[PDB]
Amino acid sequence: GLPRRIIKETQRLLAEPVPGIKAEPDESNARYFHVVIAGPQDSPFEGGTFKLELFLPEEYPMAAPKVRFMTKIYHPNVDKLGRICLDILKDKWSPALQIRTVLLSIQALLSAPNPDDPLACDVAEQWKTNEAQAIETARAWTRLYAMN
Amino acid sequence: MQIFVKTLTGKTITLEVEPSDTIENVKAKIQDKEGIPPDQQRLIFAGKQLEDGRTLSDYNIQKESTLHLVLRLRGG
Repeated sequence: GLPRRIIKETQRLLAEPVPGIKAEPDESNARYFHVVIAGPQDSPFEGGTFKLELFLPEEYPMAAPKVRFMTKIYHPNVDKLGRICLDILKDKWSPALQIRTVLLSIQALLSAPNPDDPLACDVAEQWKTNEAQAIETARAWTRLYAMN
Repeated sequence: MQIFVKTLTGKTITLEVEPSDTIENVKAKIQDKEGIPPDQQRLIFAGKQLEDGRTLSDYNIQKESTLHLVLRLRGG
């Protein structure tokens, strides 16, 4: 039985989009959605076309939608294989929340990292050791892996 | 000037303000009209966090611009 709330999330982002963000549904699956965050203005990641892919679980919209960060990125809140460590993808989900706010709060994650609650701890200790260095390294990784 | 907000769960609201108003003031106006306390709100402009004691001017926000919003606890 296909749930309506699933396709709604698509039909809304087609009707009304989020500036900096382009995305696409799949003909094969309404529970799986394809996304590119245009990288942020005046950022170490400025110029990157970060791809990601998104899944809507059988519980949705009583619990969270999951997401994998499919372009390489060097940052405090992303695990060695693309797992995005952001709490909103876990904690206190509700039906008021949309695939719209999920994509906006990961646009936020690129534009504003957290080095006070990290999971890539080697990058957090780089950002405490020298911010400008972490900036060069994030740029060097953007230019090598993200510009297509 | 007037500017807008269009992200929550199926609502628009509007913001009538000057170009040198702080974002801490803007937050107070959103608490004044949607109820959300100023520490919970984070406002975003084009994949960009709006820092609390800066202004419309510092982000180069202008007439008819549209902000969006995410809610947390720590931070501003």
